Amino acid sequence: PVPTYQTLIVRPGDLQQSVLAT
Amino acid sequence: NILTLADMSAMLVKAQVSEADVIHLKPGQKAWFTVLGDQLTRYEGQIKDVLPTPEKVNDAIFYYARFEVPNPNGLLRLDMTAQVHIQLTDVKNVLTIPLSALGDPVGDNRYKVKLLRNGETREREVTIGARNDTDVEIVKGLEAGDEVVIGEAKPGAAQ
Amino acid sequence: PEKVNDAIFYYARFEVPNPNGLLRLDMTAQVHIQLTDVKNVLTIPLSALGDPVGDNRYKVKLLRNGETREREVTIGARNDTDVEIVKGLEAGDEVVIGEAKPGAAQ
Amino acid sequence: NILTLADMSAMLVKAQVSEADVIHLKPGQKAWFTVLGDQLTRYEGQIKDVLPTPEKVNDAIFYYARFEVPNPNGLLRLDMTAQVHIQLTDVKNVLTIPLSALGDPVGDNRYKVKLLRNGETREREVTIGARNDTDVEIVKGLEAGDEVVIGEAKPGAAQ
Amino acid sequence: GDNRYKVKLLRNGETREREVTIGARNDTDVEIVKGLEAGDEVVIGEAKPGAAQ
Amino acid sequence: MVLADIRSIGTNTIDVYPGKDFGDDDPQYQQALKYDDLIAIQKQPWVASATPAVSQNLRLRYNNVDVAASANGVSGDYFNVYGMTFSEGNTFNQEQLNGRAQVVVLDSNTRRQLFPHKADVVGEVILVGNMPARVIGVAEEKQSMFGSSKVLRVWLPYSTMSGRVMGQSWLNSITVRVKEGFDSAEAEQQLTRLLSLRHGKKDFFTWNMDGVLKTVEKTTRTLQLFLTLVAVISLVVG
Amino acid sequence: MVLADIRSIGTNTIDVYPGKDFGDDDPQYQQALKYDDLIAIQKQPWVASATPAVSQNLR
Amino acid sequence: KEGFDSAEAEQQLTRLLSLRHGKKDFFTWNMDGVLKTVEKTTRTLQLFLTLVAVISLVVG
Repeated sequence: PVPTYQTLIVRPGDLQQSVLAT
Repeated sequence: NILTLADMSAMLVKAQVSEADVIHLKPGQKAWFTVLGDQLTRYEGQIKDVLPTPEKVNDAIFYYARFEVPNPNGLLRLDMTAQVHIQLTDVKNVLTIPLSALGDPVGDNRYKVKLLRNGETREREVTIGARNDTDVEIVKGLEAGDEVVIGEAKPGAAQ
Repeated sequence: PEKVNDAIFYYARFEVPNPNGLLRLDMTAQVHIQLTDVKNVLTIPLSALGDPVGDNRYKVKLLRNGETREREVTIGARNDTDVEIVKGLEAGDEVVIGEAKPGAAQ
Repeated sequence: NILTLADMSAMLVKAQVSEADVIHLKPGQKAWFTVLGDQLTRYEGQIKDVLPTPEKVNDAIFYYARFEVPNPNGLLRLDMTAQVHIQLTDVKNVLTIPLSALGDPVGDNRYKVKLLRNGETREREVTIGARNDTDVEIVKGLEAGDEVVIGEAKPGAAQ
Repeated sequence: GDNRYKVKLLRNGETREREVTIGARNDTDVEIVKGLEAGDEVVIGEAKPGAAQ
Repeated sequence: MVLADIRSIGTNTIDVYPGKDFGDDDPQYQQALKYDDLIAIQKQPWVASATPAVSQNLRLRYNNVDVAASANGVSGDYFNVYGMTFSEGNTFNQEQLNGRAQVVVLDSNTRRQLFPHKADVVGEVILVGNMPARVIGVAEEKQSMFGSSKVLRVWLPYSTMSGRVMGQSWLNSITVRVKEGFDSAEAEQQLTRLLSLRHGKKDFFTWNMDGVLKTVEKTTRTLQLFLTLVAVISLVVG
Repeated sequence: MVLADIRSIGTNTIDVYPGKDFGDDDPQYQQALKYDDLIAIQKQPWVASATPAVSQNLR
Repeated sequence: KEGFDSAEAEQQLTRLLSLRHGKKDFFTWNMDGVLKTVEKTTRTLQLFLTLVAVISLVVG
């Protein structure tokens, strides 16, 4: 059984909160 | 009613934001939108204001908002559907955790498994305040550049 | 009152101050109203109840004999946790809240 | 309302094209239609104009368009159902790819294996937006006269 | 729903379809005007195009 | 294998119902069923958890493709407790269950229609009914059941569906899972009394799962009894 | 026993579903079904029978 | 009737209703074939059970 794991490289990101609307 | 008239020199949009978010949305905040029929052709402009009087569709109240998009070339028919992005804030120089692999004990405490250089995944408790539609702005407990096992994570699990 | 199909409803009003221009019209608002204490009386756990007819209210309890016996009781007040009981049960009585059987010794 | 009148010598049509495609539909484009009751008896004419005011049927907004078909013989009863083929475009001197052969990587990319003059087949990514029931229009992505493997397409694999 | 293939039998004993135009859809049988010759056998049951019987 | 298919729905479930039973209309159409009701309903200690359920088919406009589809306001434990596999993405956090994000789950087949391209799903937005919805997860069916001929189906947090595109307090049903390994027979009547309480009338109408579970268990083990016993007897005869 | 219980249904049903499938609403709500159709529907020789089916609650 | 297969004719009826109505709509669920497969299933169970039994008896 492969211990393979999906993964990512975290970085000092910038907020993109805004939402949406019809 | 003999005949109606309308001025199409500029188009107004009725952006019906949900009542839950109306408390924010300060005037003059920049926003953009796009029609379904042209797929990708961005339009953008300042938000103008918020209509004082709500109207509802059975459940859930909704409040309108307006722009003032220019209309060159005679495009954009009346009552065309238009997806609308309104801008909240852009705090920067700070990490945000993807929600796909979050661990949330107590609903306050927040464990999170991450892969190490050893190839050993290991979790850490973290505090987080801000939350996003897609992620959550982590404030403490994890370094940037850290590998983070977004898929099928378990603590202490070397790969 | 103005009904919404089932169940009649009645309004009540406040007068909240509105600094800073907040609170849009017809906004949804969850509302807590304070009722009142009804102390100095026993209140039965909801699970414990025997409720015949929907009017009658038998309550099996344990006796000093170790034998259970029901007593019909009057109960008006109700709570999410319990219900107030003015009558039909003496204080200090044990109450067979679990797997109760009338007339049965434990 | 004592009575009503109508000039039955030219039958205008209300072709309710969907809002998704209203952005196109340039005036003077040639179009044709047919009725359910006569199966195969094509009528045709120039498109005339587009109505500014939409009328929805619950979901999905729609926009009308009108022709001007001649009406001899006294046929064509009022409010008859009519299937409508509105000419979308008349692109020409341009290649199109048969649907069976094309590959569609990513969700935008389109690999297309072709025979080479070398006799060794090679795929090429092709940009295609326009498409038909039988084909997808390829304005660009493949050099003309290249043979293409309609079945069992294999990049890098000579026939 | 526009096109109308119709497998039939040839003198060869091999079946072959022909696309046909048909107007009337009379309740018992449709009225074919074109695409098939008279006197032709028609494989009404378990038909297969291009198939010898 | 077969039990795992059966116990795949765990222990237990008391879906809340109106009217009388499955065939009812108007009394069933009306629903005196606040989702708030769940609060005290969840208050009972023996309960491990209990979750709301609701669903609405609605037209879905998108770019060019424009078709109605069924949708399902549900708990985030849904695909989890059902164990339904994901074509892509994940379910959702309870935080974002409270977050009212325009996140949503769709049929793979729905993507087959929407996306000839097979474009990536996540981050994309498609209106449901009217409200825009940023799609993320999509889940493969865990059953074959090809004879079902399944049509378009969609999944939402119930808080979003029932909330900001419905607003009704009265969801179609509420799953109710007991803890303790507790028997299906008991307390369901106590919950019945509970609905005889918090509502003034006989309106529980619920169905239940250790009843059918335990009985099919006894059935299968009984088959084991017949088979293994006659086998072993024959072998002793050998 | 079990097979006779199952095949007891007339061999085993092809009920008309004028909509899409069991989960459908409005397209299923609209129904162009016609009992008249049953005429030519019954015309096929293999069809030993085909029968009308409809129902509703009422006070 | 006829002992005729459910798999057949339903497609004939498919185009049939696709004709008598102008559009496909009947969307009916298949008959008998489910009976067919469950019959194969049960008889299959008969096969397993009876065969292993008889084999064991031969071993006897």
